[PDB]
Amino acid sequence: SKRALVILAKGAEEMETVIPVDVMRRAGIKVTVAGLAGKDPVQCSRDVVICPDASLEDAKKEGPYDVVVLPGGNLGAQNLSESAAVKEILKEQENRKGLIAAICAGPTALLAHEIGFGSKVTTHPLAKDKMMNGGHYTYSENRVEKDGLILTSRGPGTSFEFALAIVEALNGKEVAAQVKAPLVLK
Repeated sequence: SKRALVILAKGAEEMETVIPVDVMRRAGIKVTVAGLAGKDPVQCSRDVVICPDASLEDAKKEGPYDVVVLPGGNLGAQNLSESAAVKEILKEQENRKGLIAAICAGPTALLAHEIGFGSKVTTHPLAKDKMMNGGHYTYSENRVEKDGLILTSRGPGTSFEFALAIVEALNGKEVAAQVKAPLVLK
């Protein structure tokens, strides 16, 4: 089975966390929800409290992962951006030619850690100016943007598309179609 690391920080957007975790698990991906600050429950941007599967410290020991997923959330992405541990995980994933996926404000952590410079990326419209500071990427308005091993998306309302793009990248178009079928997507 393919494996996914979802890094969960205080202030993460809980929809952008839960939709990818759930959709990936429907696809048969083994997902580890890893708490940035350890194993304790994480208060998300609208106060939903999610209990991680493991601390990031422990989850990094059980890698590598076929995808590292970064949810958004204003404070969540800021916490991801400030973490030396996240920087190392993202640098290693980039070096082993592994997929990195980030949604909404999540891609601004790629900028903070100098990941994937020169990629075509999207973000939430409100995060565009922060992501484009320094001209280190090319911007896209697409709801999901995949440029090689850098996969980005825009908002809670693109989370299903984002998650199914991860599933397609890891498990193929047929598995993604299977998972999509009962979701009643528009």
